[PDB]
Amino acid sequence: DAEFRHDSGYEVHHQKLVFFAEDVGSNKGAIIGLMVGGVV
Amino acid sequence: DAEFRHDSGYEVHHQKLVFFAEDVGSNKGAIIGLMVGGVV
Amino acid sequence: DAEFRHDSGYEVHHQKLVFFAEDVGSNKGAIIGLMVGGVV
Amino acid sequence: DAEFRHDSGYEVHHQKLVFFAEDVGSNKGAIIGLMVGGVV
Amino acid sequence: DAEFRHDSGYEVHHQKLVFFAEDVGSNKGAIIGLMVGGVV
Amino acid sequence: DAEFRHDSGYEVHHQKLVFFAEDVGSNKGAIIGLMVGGVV
Amino acid sequence: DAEFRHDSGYEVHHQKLVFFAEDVGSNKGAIIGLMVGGVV
Amino acid sequence: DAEFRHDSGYEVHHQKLVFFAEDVGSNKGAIIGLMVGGVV
Amino acid sequence: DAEFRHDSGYEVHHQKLVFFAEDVGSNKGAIIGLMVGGVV
Amino acid sequence: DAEFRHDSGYEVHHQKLVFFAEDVGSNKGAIIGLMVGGVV
Repeated sequence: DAEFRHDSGYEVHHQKLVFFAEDVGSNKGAIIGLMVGGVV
Repeated sequence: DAEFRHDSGYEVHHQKLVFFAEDVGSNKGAIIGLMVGGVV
Repeated sequence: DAEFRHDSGYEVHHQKLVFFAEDVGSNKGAIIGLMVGGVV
Repeated sequence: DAEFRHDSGYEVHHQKLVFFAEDVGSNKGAIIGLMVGGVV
Repeated sequence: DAEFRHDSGYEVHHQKLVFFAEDVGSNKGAIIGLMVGGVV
Repeated sequence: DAEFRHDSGYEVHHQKLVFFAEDVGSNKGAIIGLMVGGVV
Repeated sequence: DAEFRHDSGYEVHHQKLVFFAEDVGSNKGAIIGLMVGGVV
Repeated sequence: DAEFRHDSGYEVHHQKLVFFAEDVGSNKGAIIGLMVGGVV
Repeated sequence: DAEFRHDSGYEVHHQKLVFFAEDVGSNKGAIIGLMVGGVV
Repeated sequence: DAEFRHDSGYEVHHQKLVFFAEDVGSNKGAIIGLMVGGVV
């Protein structure tokens, strides 16, 4: 007469989570404040 | 007469989550504040 | 006379979620504040 | 005389969700504040 | 005399949801504030 | 018998030019790619 | 018999130019790629 | 009989140029790639 | 009979140029790649 | 009969140039790659 209970508040089996973040907030391109040329 | 209960508030089986973020807030292109040329 | 109960408030089986975000808020193209040329 | 109950408030089987966001709020094209040329 | 009950408030089987957003709020084309040329 | 010539190809006297660009291509308001809620 | 010539190809006197660019290509407001909530 | 010539190809007198660029390409507001909450 | 010539290819007198660039390409606001919370 | 010539290819008198760049490419605000919380 075994109860054979399984009682888990959270059960996770076989779960894969991948989180990928690439290039958040990054300057691969040039940023120039000012360019001044040829000023007389 | 086994009860054979399974009682889990959350059960997850075989779940894959992929979160990908690419290039959030990023400057691959050029940003220029000002360009001034040829000023006499 | 086994009860054979399954009692899970949330059951998930075989669920795949993919979230992809690409290029949120990103400057691949050029942004220029001002361009001034040829001013006499 | 088994009850054989299945009692899950939410049951999900075999669900795939894909969320894709591309180019939200992004400047692939040029933005120029002003261009002034040839001013005498 | 098994009851054989299935009692799930929400049951989902085999559901695929795809949400795609492309180019929300994005400037692939040029935006220019002003262009002034040839002013004497 | 002074000639008293003034010969200037371009003459500018007392000229003020103001160019103002405000908020070109800018997101003061929120942009959201997708909002998904309450999905079972 | 003085010639008293003035001969300048470009003459500028008293010229003020102000160029102002504000908030070109800028995110003061929030941009969100996706928001997902409450997904079972 | 003095010639008294003035011969300058470009003459500039009393010229003030102000160029101001503010907040080009800048994120004062929040940018989020994805927000996921409450996923079971 | 003095010639009294002035012959300067470029003459500049009394010229003030101010170039100001503020906050080009800058993140005063938060940028987050992903936020995931409450995932079971 | 003095010639009294002044012959300067570029003449600059009394010129002040101020160039100011502030906060080009700078993170005063927080940037986070990912935040994950509460994952079971």
